[PDB]
Amino acid sequence: YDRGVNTFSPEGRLFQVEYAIEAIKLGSTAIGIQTSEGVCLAVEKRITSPLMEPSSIEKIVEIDAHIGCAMSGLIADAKTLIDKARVETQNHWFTYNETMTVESVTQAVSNLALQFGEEDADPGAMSRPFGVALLFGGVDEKGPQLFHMDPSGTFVQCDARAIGSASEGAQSSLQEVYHKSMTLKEAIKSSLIILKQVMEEKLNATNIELATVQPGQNFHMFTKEELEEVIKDI
Amino acid sequence: MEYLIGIQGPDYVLVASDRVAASNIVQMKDDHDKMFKMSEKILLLCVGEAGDTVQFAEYIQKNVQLYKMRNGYELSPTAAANFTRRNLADCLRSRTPYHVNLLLAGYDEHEGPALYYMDYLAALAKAPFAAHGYGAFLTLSILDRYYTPTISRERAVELLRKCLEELQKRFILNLPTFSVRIIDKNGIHDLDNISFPKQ
Amino acid sequence: AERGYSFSLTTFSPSGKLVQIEYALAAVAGGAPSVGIKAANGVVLATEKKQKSILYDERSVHKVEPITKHIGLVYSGMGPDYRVLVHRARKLAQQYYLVYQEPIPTAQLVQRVASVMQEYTQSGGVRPFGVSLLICGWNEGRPYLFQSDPSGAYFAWKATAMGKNYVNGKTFLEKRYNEDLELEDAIHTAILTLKESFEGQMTEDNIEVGICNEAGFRRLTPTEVKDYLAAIA
Amino acid sequence: SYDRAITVFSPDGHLFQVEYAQEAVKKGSTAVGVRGRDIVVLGVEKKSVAKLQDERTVRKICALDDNVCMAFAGLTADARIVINRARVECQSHRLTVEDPVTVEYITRYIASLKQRYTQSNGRRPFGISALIVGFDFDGTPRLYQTDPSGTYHAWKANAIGRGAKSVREFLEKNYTDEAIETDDLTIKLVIKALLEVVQSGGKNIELAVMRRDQSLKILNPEEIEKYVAEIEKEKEENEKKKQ
Amino acid sequence: TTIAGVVYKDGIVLGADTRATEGMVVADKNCSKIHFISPNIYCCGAGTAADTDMTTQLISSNLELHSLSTGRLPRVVTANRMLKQMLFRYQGYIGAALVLGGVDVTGPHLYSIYPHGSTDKLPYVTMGSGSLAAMAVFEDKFRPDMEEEEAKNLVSEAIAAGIFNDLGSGSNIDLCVISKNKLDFLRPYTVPNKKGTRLGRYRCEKGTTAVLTEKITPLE
Amino acid sequence: SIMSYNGGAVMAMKGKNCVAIAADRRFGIQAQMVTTDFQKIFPMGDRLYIGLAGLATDVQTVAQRLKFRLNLYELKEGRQIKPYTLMSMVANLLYEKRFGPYYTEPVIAGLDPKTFKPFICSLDLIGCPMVTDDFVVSGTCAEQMYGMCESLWEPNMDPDHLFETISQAMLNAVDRDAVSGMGVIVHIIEKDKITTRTLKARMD
Amino acid sequence: NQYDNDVTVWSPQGRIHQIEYAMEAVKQGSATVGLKSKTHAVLVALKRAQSELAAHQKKILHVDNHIGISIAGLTADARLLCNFMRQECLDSRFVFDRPLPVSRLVSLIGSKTQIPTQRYGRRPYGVGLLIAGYDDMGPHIFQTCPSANYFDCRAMSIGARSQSARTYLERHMSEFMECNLNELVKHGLRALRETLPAEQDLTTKNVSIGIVGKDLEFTIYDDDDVSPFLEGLEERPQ
Amino acid sequence: TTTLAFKFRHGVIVAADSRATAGAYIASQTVKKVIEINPYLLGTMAGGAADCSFWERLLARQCRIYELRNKERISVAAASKLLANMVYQYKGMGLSMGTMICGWDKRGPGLYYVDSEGNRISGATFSVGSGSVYAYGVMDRGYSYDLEVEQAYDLARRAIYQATYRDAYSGGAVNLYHVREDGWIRVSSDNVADLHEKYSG
Amino acid sequence: SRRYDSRTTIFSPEGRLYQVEYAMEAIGHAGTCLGILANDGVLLAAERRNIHKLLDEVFFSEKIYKLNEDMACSVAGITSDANVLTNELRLIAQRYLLQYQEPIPCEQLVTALCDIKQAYTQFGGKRPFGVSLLYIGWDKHYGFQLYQSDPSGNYGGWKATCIGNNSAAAVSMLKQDYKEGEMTLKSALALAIKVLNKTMDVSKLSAEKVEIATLTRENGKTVIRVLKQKEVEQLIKKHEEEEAKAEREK
Repeated sequence: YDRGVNTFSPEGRLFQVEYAIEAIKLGSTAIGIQTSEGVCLAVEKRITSPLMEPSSIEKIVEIDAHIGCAMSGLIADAKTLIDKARVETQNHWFTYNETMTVESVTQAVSNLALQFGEEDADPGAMSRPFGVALLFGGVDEKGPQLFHMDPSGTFVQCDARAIGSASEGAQSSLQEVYHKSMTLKEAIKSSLIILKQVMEEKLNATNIELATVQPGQNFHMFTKEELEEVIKDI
Repeated sequence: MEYLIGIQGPDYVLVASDRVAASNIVQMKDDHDKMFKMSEKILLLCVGEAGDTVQFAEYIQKNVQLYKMRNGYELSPTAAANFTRRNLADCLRSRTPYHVNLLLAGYDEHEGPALYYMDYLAALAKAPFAAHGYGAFLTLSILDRYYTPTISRERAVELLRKCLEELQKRFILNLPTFSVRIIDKNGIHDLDNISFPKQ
Repeated sequence: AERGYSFSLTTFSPSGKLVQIEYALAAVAGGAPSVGIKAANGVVLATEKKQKSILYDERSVHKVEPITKHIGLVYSGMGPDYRVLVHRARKLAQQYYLVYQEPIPTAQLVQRVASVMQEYTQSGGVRPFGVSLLICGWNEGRPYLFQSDPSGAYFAWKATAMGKNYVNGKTFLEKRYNEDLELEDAIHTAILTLKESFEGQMTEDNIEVGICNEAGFRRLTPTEVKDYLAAIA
Repeated sequence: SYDRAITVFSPDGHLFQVEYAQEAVKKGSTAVGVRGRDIVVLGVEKKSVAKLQDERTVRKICALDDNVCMAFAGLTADARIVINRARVECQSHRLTVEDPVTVEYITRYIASLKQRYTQSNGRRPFGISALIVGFDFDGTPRLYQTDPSGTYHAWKANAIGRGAKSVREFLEKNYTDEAIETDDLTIKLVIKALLEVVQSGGKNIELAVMRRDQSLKILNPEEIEKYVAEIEKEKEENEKKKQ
Repeated sequence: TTIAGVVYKDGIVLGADTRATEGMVVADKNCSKIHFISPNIYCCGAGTAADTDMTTQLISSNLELHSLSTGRLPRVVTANRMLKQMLFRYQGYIGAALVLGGVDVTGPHLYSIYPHGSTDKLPYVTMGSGSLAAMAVFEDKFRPDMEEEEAKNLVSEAIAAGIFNDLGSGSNIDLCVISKNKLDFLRPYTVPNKKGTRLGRYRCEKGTTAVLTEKITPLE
Repeated sequence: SIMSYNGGAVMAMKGKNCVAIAADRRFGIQAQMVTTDFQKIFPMGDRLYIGLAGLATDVQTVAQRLKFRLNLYELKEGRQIKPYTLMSMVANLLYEKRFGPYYTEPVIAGLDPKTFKPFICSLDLIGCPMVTDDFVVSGTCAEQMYGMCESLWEPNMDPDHLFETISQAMLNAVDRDAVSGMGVIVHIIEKDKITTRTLKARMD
Repeated sequence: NQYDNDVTVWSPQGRIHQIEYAMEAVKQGSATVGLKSKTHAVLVALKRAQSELAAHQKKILHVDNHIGISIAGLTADARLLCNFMRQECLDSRFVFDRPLPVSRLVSLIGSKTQIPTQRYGRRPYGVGLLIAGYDDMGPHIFQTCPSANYFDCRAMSIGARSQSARTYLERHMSEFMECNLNELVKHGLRALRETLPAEQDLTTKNVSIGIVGKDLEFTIYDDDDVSPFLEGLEERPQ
Repeated sequence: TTTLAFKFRHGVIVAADSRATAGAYIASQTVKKVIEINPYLLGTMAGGAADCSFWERLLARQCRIYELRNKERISVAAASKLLANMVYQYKGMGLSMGTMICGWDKRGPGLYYVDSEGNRISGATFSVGSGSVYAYGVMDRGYSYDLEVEQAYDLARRAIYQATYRDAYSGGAVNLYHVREDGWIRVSSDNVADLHEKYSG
Repeated sequence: SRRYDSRTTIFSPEGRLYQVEYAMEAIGHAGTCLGILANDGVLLAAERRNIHKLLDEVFFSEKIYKLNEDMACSVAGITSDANVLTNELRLIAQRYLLQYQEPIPCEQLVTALCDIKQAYTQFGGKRPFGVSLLYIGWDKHYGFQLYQSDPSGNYGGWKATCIGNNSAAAVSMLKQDYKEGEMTLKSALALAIKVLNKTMDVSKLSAEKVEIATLTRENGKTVIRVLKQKEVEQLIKKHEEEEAKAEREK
């Protein structure tokens, strides 16, 4: 039985959007923590072979020098949104000579939400939702911010958030350990801990990626050694 | 203003061009190269308007290279020349015509050495020797006077020198140095630059 | 408001068949029969123009239509489709004439019309024509007789039949007809092969005939057809 | 034009058309690739050796530019399309930018292309996977792979097509810094890997190599036979006088 | 060019000269300026030659389609409409000056059609560089309801006036007579012009032309 | 003028059961000659040639697109093209550019491939066809060529006399034109063979 | 089940199921209430949080200086409509240099939202709106449904468990037209409150307020700027 | 306007005056004619101020997007090519623009002249503007690839200065930038009146 | 609309295109057509399904299309689709010729058509072209050439192959008899006559049932000729007189 991509369920939801939400539950789990000292983003790489170069796995990217993004689900779909976000920030810089607020970027990417459909559309329009969940971590005038976005287009600010397969467990673990006065060190530490809890493989320096954004420092992806120094303090 | 020259021998093509990039009353560049490699055995000497030369030449170049990568073999100098001529002719009555005069030198394994002359109107003409620019008016006759179809490449270089010296003598434009290349069975070879140590 | 279905209505079956084309052919093999004979010095097309009442004005619509001055058409199958194809064929002929200032060769017209027919077996939102065509023509001295089917395929015939009982008409033609026939004899055997099916009294208004010699294509007058239907003349 | 959603989500959150495309890939001739130090080698299995067929016309190892070569597995026609588009883009890169092309760049282009075909109305996913191989300026040798989904990754060695799991396992067990210490050793490793799924021959193996600023080199069956010979010798001078 | 048309008792007489000039040099001495539109409709053409050719051919084609569909003989009003609307659409950039004449179910009809798309229905019309001379002939010697030979004589006289008084005109005279049941496409009517007989024989004998290169190619 | 930018001349002449077509060989840009072997006459089938004078680019381009359409014609239909038909084809091709014309005035010369009846014609830059029973000319020395052809041409000439006539006409007309010449080439075609000659001509 | 999947398909009983299913999307959203005096128009909305470590969803959006909205349903459709309304208001100020009349903006929303409920492959907007405005005819509260229908309300509530609010509002209508701002916002807050179990209640964390009036441009209050409104309510006990 | 740039052993020297006129009237004397595209890319301004500024800003945007996408920084050649290709599409429309793109690259110090006419040439020394002829005179007489840094600075400064002296449409202040491998540094911004007293007495 | 769409450009669960395969089935029920390469030429030989007593025969052939002065093709499947594709092939060849002023290499022509067929398989929602083709030609790059293309836009170069009814058997027979590097036009003709004689359902084999064309190189020009019925009968008689010769030995 085939119906349109813009069909409502009797419950009042779009089948494709819901199925996309389902599609996220297979993605690598990711953790973001917001803190007055900065925002941290951590994600497991999920290497499926020793033959696969893990440095070619980036589930954390720089949107701009003050905004990073962690992605879960269908990475191929995520690349498009990432590029669109970067282009958006650069256009905003060009026009106004000032950086974008994290909420503005997030909103921009969220504008491509339900921009899919069959009839009455361009011949280069999307046929289906993006099967991807995003975590934007940034620093602006309102300080360190962290936002979460899903294929519904609904985006919301979060203090600490987990996306992916082990979303629920990791979120509970986060709730148990988060307070609005942690240090960045405590945040990173916690993230790596919960990540190790939910990851099926043994946590190591070439198995996850971690990035921070602090008010005094641009977006930074942690090196192997910098990761080792942290994993040391398990 | 720009000068090109080509001389075809029995088994080689000799080409030369001035090395001046000029604007207004000043020489802005003195090591400018008018030549474009398009295959292992094809040179495109392009001259004319400011942006049109490089745009057109490079477009043609990348398309020839594309042909090579798509089919495994290279274009013949003839097929190449007719290709550039087709492109130039199609843009002639369009919004964006290209003011370029060009020479195409080449060597085919079958038909041998080839020299093509192209007007900015896209008229294609095969010739034993040709030249572009104001300097041509002072050099062509010399070629007419001294060219024989069996001319050796050594004698070809000597003749070229005669033309360039004539340029040094009568032409009001400076032009102190000249790029010189030669194409044969083995490909494109760079020869020493013909220069006249003014200052 | 309206747009259009952009997918094919004609698709391959697992057996490898284009079902809609064969159903179209079924529609052809259910229409009034038509005969075509190429005869050395000319070509004959004839068909059963049997009405359904005395109220029908048979002097208003025709089945034997001219395409130009030297090409004629008849059909078997659905009328309206045929009418469309007739307009289109005439247009094609005139385009050819505008470009070459030379009357269109019969084979070329057949090829172009056949191309149009093929389009409607692959383009979106349409069914194929339910019509087989018989096309007669005079070009380059020789006479010409073609048939085009709903698939868009065409064949050159010396003689043939289409529509109801086309197989028996075809056999009848294979036996009771051959080359070196003058156009008159051809008309004779054409009305003869149509009579192998025309249930009822075949009058001068029950059938329509068209000829094509090197003087041009034309429809036969009812009078001429009466004289031929006198089993003589 | 045709504006219909072909690739859609299933209730369990799967993209069925993409999965079927991946199946189509899984029905493809086995293709493997390994990266060495100053050499990179790719080899493809069953050439559908009909012998009445011109091998040259059915090679599954193409060159995108002087810098980058590629193998594939899946629907040969789709592969032809993607390959030629990749070539155009390789040249347009040279036009728009004086510098040539990086392997990761063209890999990214191809990947994005496939993804685009997974999310556009009227279109159908490319039923192929590609092994992209090259040497970038700076001299670092690289091997990437793409997928009908649009995902792409770097590898040290990999296989795609029929029995990709088997050859992948073999490569996992055999890839060392001792093997691929010399060109002749890396090529040997590739042939060894391919012969673990092929119908055991040498006339059924195509092998191409790239090295340094040099052009792509395809190996004639004489040289391939020689390598498979030294292989069978070492498979009887280190495996025979032991077991 | 001198073209004219007149309406007589039984139909219409069209007339034209046969000179085609490129600049002030005669290119054609026997140009046909009377064009077929339909079996009952003909059209003389002055102005831009290619434009009159293509316009007249296009309209002929469309009219053949029209009559083929209608099964009837075309009307002159139809030709006039098609021509004038096509021409108006192009705002004079199609240099077709025409004399359109024919016989209908409604009788004989003569229109003059200007390149901008204006038409005039008149018993007698002239177009072309020699039109004023021909018009003089008409305005002097035209009467309504003439007979065939009289009308032919009048038109040929007008075309002659043009021929001998206009540098744009010359050579022969073509007439086209169209009646309710006859079509006399006389071509040409009468050549009042002849090249004088050659006084000399400038014949060159074989070998008088020096040849550098020869190459014989056998065919089949 | 645009037509005088490159110059050149093309002529065709009727014979008995034969026909002739000739052209100069100069390719120049205004006052300057670039080449002396420029082709202006193109085979469009056996016993059917076309001559193109005017702007060199459009000579080459019209020739090429003509060969395009002609090849398609000879493929769709199973026959070589008739002369009238080729003329109508060229006319169509030129009139397609009515408001942005190619600057060439073509000349067609050939024998009916079925019969042997000679055919000649010339066309506008916008494709107005003109058939004659004597001769046709096109080029920068049109008046000259007219002058020669009106005085030399006889009706029923044999191949040799047709040759001598068209050659003398071309030579003497071209020799009074600054932008035409640098050699003359003549194709005389008959039922059985085709003779191609280059004339001894002035080179100034 | 064959009259379920396309908006262009009538049911044999004179209904369109896709429209109704779309209407169901409004009920999935957190409740919101809107009421007017004779001088002011007030939206009160119960925000809503995923987890405790996530902020509460925005419910009130600014359109023009005199017009604001409260959303219920698909947030993407909400932002879509919001941008449409903003653009229309801007257009009106640009061309006429006067603020766009609320009823006309609403009419435009109706026209725009009706269109895809008649075209194949198109879907209704999955969002309900409450619109607060003030113009030459005073304060205004409007309600827009996915059915592209709209209503001029004296007060209204939409979203999950909004029937309670609807009842309360229906009781105290006669008071509203003469209330002062504080009392109006109070009533709105009580209406919003009746949409909750006895366990949970209003906070400065899960309530957004929006006010527009004769002496006040459309303004949004939340966090600590809501406290003056809440700290003035009767601790309604079970 | 008088701008110059030259590359030598130690990088790329970029210098410019600061006068901007509307006819004979001096509209400004505080014009930043050296455009900071990047921390690693310098442009210059000659012709139309708006055209140069806008298009090189667009260039900056494109370069940043490039750095994000490819995880590396654009080359001088690719940047100049990008700019040239962008400007070429408006050829004949009236854009007035003569710029010098200066940077440091894998190929070392890079310097490209880019025209609104379509020119794009690499070279050792360049000078653009109504005073370019005067600057060329002194720059050419003093230029060496083996110049010392202070010598280079003095040369550029003097060339721009003499140019201000002869050219009516050039003056105000001499601004001087230095492009090194680690990026560019704002070297100096001396006023012409000061330089007058420094140089003459 | 979504209801009536047969979904023609869609993967099947096993990862295949159903319409392409079904098209191949249509091809399987078409006139047998084979091609063989040699050292002094290349040839096509095909079964004629247009074999009735009342056919007029006005064309040079039935299943042999001339594409180019150096190239010809034969076809199998739905004939109208073949007319479309052949016309397009001619167009492509003439475009290449207009552009480069030299004949198009055969492989390029084949690829050019195959990309169109592939495009038809990937998007549009149209049925594919129920047609397979055999290409014979000559070029200055690879000399004599034989190609084959399927409705999937998939193509291959062959030294000998067959297409149409009983194609597999013909392929096996060809695998038996072929002669790499030792092939002549005469021998290849014999082989064609043989395989056609065995594969064709209607035995005895009349020239009224077969159609042969050769492509050869004579004096710098390329020659394409369709064998007259007489030559064909000579070949058949030769085949029978060789077959009755090897049967004596027992």
